[PDB]
Amino acid sequence: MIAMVSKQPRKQRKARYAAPLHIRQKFMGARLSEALTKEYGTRSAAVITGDTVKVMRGDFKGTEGKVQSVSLMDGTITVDGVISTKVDGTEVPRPLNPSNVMITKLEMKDGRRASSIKK
Amino acid sequence: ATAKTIDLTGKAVGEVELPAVFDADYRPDLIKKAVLAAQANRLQPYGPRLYSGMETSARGWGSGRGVSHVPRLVNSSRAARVPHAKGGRRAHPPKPEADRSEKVNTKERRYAIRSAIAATTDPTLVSLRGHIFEAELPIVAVNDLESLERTKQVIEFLEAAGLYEDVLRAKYGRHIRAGRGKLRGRKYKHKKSVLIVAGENTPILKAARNLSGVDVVTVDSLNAELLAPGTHAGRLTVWTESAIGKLEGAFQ
Amino acid sequence: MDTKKFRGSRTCGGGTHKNRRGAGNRGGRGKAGGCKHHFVRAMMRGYSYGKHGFKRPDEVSRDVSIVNVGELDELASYLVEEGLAEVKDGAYHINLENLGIEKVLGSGRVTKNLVVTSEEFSASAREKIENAGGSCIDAE
RNA sequence: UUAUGCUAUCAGGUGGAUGGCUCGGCUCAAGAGCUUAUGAAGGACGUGCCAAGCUGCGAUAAGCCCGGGGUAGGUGCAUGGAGCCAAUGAACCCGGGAUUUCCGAAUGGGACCUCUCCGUAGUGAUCAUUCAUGAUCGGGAACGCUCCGAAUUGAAACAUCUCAGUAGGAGCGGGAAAAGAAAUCAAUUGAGAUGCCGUAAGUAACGGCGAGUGAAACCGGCACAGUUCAAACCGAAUCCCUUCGGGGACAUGUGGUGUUGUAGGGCUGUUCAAACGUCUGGCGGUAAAAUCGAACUUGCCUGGAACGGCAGACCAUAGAGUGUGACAGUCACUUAGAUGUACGCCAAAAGACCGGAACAUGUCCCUGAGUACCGUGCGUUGGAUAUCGUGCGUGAAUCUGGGGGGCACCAACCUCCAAAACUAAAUACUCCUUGAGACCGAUAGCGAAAUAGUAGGGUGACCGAACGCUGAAAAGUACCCCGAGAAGGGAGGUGCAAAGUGCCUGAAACCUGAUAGUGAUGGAACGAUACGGCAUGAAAGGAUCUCUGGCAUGAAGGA
RNA sequence: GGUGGCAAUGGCUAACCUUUUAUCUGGGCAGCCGAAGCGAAAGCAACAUGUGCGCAGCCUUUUGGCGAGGCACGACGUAU
Ligand SMILES: [Mg+2]
Ligand SMILES: [Mg+2]
Ligand SMILES: [Mg+2]
Ligand SMILES: [Mg+2]
Ligand SMILES: [Mg+2]
Ligand SMILES: [Mg+2]
Ligand SMILES: [Mg+2]
Ligand SMILES: [Mg+2]
Repeated sequence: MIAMVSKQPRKQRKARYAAPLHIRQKFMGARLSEALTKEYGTRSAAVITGDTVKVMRGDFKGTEGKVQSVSLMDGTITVDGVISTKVDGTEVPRPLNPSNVMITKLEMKDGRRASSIKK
Repeated sequence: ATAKTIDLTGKAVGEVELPAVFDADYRPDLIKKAVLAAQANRLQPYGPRLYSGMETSARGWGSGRGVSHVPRLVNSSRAARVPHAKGGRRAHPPKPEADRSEKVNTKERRYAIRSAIAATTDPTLVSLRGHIFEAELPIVAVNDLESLERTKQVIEFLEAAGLYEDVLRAKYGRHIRAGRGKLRGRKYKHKKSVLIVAGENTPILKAARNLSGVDVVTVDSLNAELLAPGTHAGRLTVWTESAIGKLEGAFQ
Repeated sequence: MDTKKFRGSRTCGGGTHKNRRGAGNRGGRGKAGGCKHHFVRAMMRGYSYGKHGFKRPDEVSRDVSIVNVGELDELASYLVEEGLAEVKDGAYHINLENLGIEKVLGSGRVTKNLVVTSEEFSASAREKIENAGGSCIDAE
């Protein structure tokens, strides 16, 4: 959250970069599928490690898969099948920004997830 | 003189007689004076700190050492406090106690504003300011425009009046400026398209508030900057009947 | 001054660079040296030495506000239009106590019958008022 | 094969300018404004699995517990190995607690000893008291009040003056403080507390009448507020503590009445009725994290990477922005707008509490003392014989009274009641909070884009830097060869691009090599002009342009 | 000084109110300057052209006429 109380770019970037962990939970959000937003009452939500998502921008457009990892600090999500191959040859997973992905399937292992999407 | 009243369909449905403010002469110089005065009056003081480069205790070494005579630190040779030493005070920097504001007398400022208002009727200057439109000036509208509460209705009215082209030009010519303006909060460089002047505070103020490059104001808050931004008269202004009826002695 | 004009001229319109140093290139600070080396400038600008006269206290001294009979005669109709005076029997009855003026001086001519009442009239103002058929009355 | 060299260009090294970016700085505005013996701020030392600096915390030691928000990851600046914590809801933010070593107001004694001695276990000093208990001590960016108090400098010297009641010092102190309800200002008749703002005004006034210094009243505004004691008369009618038994203060006066000027109050009588104020109350506002909040991520093209070009579809009380692998209203955070909100803050209705205002009355009573005033000295002031302060000396009167009305005294007239006391708001400042900017953009802006008052310097008071940038993603160079080698080099690969670990672009100075010209007979401001040799002349320069001739007209001149 | 506004029935407003957050619109007649000067002060108080010449300009038998501003007198206020 960064309001129009302040419109300066430096203030907004400082509020984003020094934002606490409870404000960085909202950084992980992404556009849902059309079906999910139609059946959940909100236009988007936050992506958790495990739910199937599809990267709709970048080198891995349309590659659905499972979010293997997420860091709240850097705001980076790593997708199964969206990786990089190093000089060693081992497949190191790639971090993609959560805005780049679009959620297709949810992950309802958390009973609190229903109240996290809305209200 | 007189104009026509155009309803929400865009067609002219009645002849309106313009007030005596509209038949004023064209004065680019007084328009420029009012514009520069308002832009100075909106300014803000700045300047360095009270002792920038000056809180040092440095003293010169005198002669006999082969170096220059500038002030240097008491325990090292590094120069300080002079405007040409590194880290030294800015010789002649801006002061926060400066008074950048200008002044125009109320009679000549009102004459400048009336000159700007007369310029809105003139098709040559309005089309000579980059405004792209096919309506016939002046664009006076019936007072139903005050009480429309959604920007789609504003879009329909501007399309009907032949003024949506300039709104589109404002939206899609709105372009990033160059230099240090972006970092200090001025990223985009904007355009002026449409000026709506309702008779009183109505929901059209919230309606066309989000139109790209479109300013809406009551007749009371009709400074000359709105009527002629950047010292150039010829803003594509949209009035109403209420603004016309509240304008007989606006600036005299 | 014009800073951008002298970028390159070194001295910036000052002649020698030994000019424009401090108070010595002006002959002291303020209006100093008015008896020794700025005597003629003191004469030219009014700084010349001396005291002359006295002052009465401002609480007792008073500067009256004046108006000439020509001004009253040639805009008395503007007084009757404005409401500061009226016309009785063809004689413009004008009181000075409400217009703020307290003395009347006979500069100019009088034509119409002005019934002027004021604090004090000059002798020629009285003469010019009474020649025209009007009258002067001292008002307390 | 001309070395040492010279000049111009090119490649590379050293280097870190320019350009671009920036979580920092500065300035202005708006809010809010004290904390500390219930042990602060500040400091020393400790504190992490591998932890050196900074930051946080204190032997429960980068933490512990509880209520609220948030919910899927967390384990600081600083995404390393191995573990740990978390769906018994952590991390994180708001609120309330716990722990909180030593010093420090530091306070049981003591400090060249941040520790040490006595332990009889700590209330050190000064104070109030019923000797139960309580107050003061230190810090706070500036502001506020009181007192003390220079010189440079200006006068073109310099002493009165100015600089200037400035700089500095001592005491006190809060969110504001001081001021404050006329012994006032006026002028012939008026106004009606104070502060601050504008103006009066560079005027009056002061002054080697030099330089300079320099108000107030009237008036227009911000904001509006009036009262309490001493005393007359009454006389313990009271006030504080408490174990509710009682104790203490007080007749050297607790308390009631009373509080002022065309005089007021008391005593005598009469008439009306009771204003403002104190307390209870919390209807309603305000109020913590925080909640919701529109509509594209559609086709082709280039691209590593689309926010872009060409087409296409929508939102706009919401086109302010920021991030996102490039220009984003429609991807995320958001934004206009609606919400929730404990403790606290304000708070009107509805009630209880004491009562206030006039009338007539008079040989009656009270109404602030080393005070008002005066002489003299000094400082200060614009204050001039006419500012205020206070050192010494003097020193009244009591309503049939006293003061003022810019030298004094007399008279008239006008105006007020001192020497006792309180009093919001308007105002001032910025540690802190938020916003904004024709501000700076890294040698600038704070000194510090903060492992910055740090490294470092000084015995000490104190002085005081430099250091920003990989890439979209580490994909941070596998394997092989040389090398003694975890150095380094080649080959090779990741990367659109080495941008190849202070790594973006990567200037010049300086250094190394190559190319062109010249060069071991040669004269110097390194160049200007003209003519030639050598090399280049792809782009951006010419194509009736370049070279060589004939013909026509040919000014000045003229064989 | 250059450019402008308003202009003897003059000009400007300052603080401040209005801010829908520093803009701006409408107010704000206190006050400053001009309007009468001379004089230390008390105090007194003037020309709304009486006259001559004459540029631009207009008219004109092209030499003259009228002539704003300009120049030179006359008259008047006050101090000595
Ligand atoms: Mg600096
Ligand atoms: Mg000279
Ligand atoms: Mg001097
Ligand atoms: Mg204290
Ligand atoms: Mg007081
Ligand atoms: Mg002084
Ligand atoms: Mg928006
Ligand atoms: Mg710096």
